[PDB]
Amino acid sequence: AGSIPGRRS
Amino acid sequence: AGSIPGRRS
Amino acid sequence: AMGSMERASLIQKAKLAEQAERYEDMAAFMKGAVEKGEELSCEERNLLSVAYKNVVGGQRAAWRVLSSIEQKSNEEGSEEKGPEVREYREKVETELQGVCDTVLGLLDSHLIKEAGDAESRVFYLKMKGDYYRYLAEVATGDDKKRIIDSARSAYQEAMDISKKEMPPTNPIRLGLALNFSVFHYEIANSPEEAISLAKTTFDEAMADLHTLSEDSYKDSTLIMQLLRDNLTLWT
Amino acid sequence: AMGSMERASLIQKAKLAEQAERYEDMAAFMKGAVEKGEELSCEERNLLSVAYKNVVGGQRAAWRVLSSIEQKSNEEGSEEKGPEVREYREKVETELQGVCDTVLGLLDSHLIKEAGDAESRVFYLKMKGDYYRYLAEVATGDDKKRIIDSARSAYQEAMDISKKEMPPTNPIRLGLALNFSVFHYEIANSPEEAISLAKTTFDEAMADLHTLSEDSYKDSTLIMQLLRDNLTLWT
Ligand SMILES: *Cc1ccc(S(=O)(=O)N2CCOCC2)cc1
Ligand SMILES: *Cc1ccc(S(=O)(=O)N2CCOCC2)cc1
Ligand SMILES: [Ca+2]
Ligand SMILES: [Ca+2]
Ligand SMILES: [Ca+2]
Ligand SMILES: [Ca+2]
Ligand SMILES: [Cl-]
Ligand SMILES: [Cl-]
Ligand SMILES: [Mg+2]
Ligand SMILES: [Mg+2]
Repeated sequence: AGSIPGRRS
Repeated sequence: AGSIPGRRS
Repeated sequence: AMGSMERASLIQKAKLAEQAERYEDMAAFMKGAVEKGEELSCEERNLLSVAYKNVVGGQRAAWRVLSSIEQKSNEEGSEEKGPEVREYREKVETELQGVCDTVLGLLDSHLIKEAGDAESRVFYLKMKGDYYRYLAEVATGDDKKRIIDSARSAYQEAMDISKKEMPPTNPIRLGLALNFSVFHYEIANSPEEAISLAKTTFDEAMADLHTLSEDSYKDSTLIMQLLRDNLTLWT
Repeated sequence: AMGSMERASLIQKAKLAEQAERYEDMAAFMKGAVEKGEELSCEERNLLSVAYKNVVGGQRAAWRVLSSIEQKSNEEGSEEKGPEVREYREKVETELQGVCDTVLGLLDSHLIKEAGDAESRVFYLKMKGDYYRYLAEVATGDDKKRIIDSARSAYQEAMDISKKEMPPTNPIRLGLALNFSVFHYEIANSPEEAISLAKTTFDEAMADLHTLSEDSYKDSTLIMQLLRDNLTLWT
């Protein structure tokens, strides 16, 4: 299950 | 130009 | 932190650190920017979030590797290896908890209380839910339940505001629902709540896509695909 | 460093850190193991080398990103951005130099002087050449020439020993020649020396492959391919 990757602006 | 990667034992 | 550096210089260096993939530096720069005491712009909030998500993302990945090795060592027929695996898992776990506490401290002092607009308040409350969720992933003692309820409460307040104040296609509203659904499935042992939330979020966004420009359509459909990917895995 | 932890526990945790991709931890554990004062086994030398190569590898990649941004800022028609890019490049550069100094300090106190076997002595001297080469990559002042000669001298002593004491297919002998050829091409402005070294190394290894087992053949041909890849790029 994937959350928001959120690792690139 | 590549040196030895050398980043995995 | 970084008290002698100008706010604008901290922001500029956070962007440079992101380009250099130096996420610990990026987080320290953005922590310094927050501690200047001024509210954060939309772009600045994203930099703060990206920085700490990368830092804790690496810690969580390491913790999972070590927890898996530790669990195998405690099975039947396993040769006693000593305290080292547990000790090192505990070290990584303590470092991860420290980063989560640092982010939660920034939100509590004083990002959330000064966030009056829906876009900023929902963003910070989603962060609060996320970092309590990361604490919940490693919690095993007398406060696992309280940590879970802290995550749930933050996510719930963000959801209530986002439903009242944002369109169903808003990327922050969509990412909040995505992560809250992951919370339900992975943390709260409520897979049916997770599936229902993801489905309703996807369907209500789909019905609102007609209002969007080409660029906004791209932003919203990207996150809708993540909701669909989870539903495919969960059903 | 890590004075209260057992040598065997440091080694065990270095292996766990590698599995968790926690290379800073891995390097600190192996630094502690070295400072116990006992010589290192073949496997332990590899752990030390892998740990620091990953740490300095990330620093070098970041330094190159920032140096490129800095060079673009100092071109014609570029808008003045302030001291931030230079300051942050300098910060990363200083951290990188500190790691190289740390490794060189471990080799000097006292890994190299206690290394009597060809396999250990060549391994450490190759490391010494490598970390002076990394210092040379960022050097611009009064000691760039001295740093380059320190790298050359370490590589040359390792080459002399490896030619006398190891077969032409030995993976450490091959990796040493590979990296020395990179030194010639990238640092010493001697591309013809780099090409000649890579060619002679490849041809003499090829002629020795018939002596090897299936597993040793795989080890040697893997590094021979790296020599060929460079020759393809250089010619
Ligand atoms: C939590 C979350 C939700 C959405 C996004 S994003 O779509 O990638 N985007 C939102 C605002 O502008 C830039 C990032 C990230 C995180
Ligand atoms: C510098 C160098 C040379 C060779 C190697 S390796 O072939 O990957 N191998 C050598 C000894 O045993 C394990 C690693 C690494 C670095
Ligand atoms: Ca100021
Ligand atoms: Ca406000
Ligand atoms: Ca002991
Ligand atoms: Ca000896
Ligand atoms: Cl530990
Ligand atoms: Cl800086
Ligand atoms: Mg609105
Ligand atoms: Mg021999």
